[PDB]
Amino acid sequence: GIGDPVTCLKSGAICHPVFCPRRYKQIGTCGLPGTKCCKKP
Amino acid sequence: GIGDPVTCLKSGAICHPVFCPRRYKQIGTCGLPGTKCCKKP
Repeated sequence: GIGDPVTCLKSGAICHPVFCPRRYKQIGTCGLPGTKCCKKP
Repeated sequence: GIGDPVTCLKSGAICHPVFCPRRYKQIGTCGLPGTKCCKKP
């Protein structure tokens, strides 16, 4: 339920501009429309 | 340069802690300590 890039990154997760890479889990957005907060498999 | 997550993602890059993964090159930072702005060339 992440909604902003700082919360995403501080957790060790990664911000992608449109979609999470293969095997990554979508956990929220990184604020900017379309962006995704993605965590390791 | 690029030094915050929104500018990074607006450029179509990713924000990745610690390093830029395979195929990605560093084009800046995302402001938080060790965060890398990364994009495939």
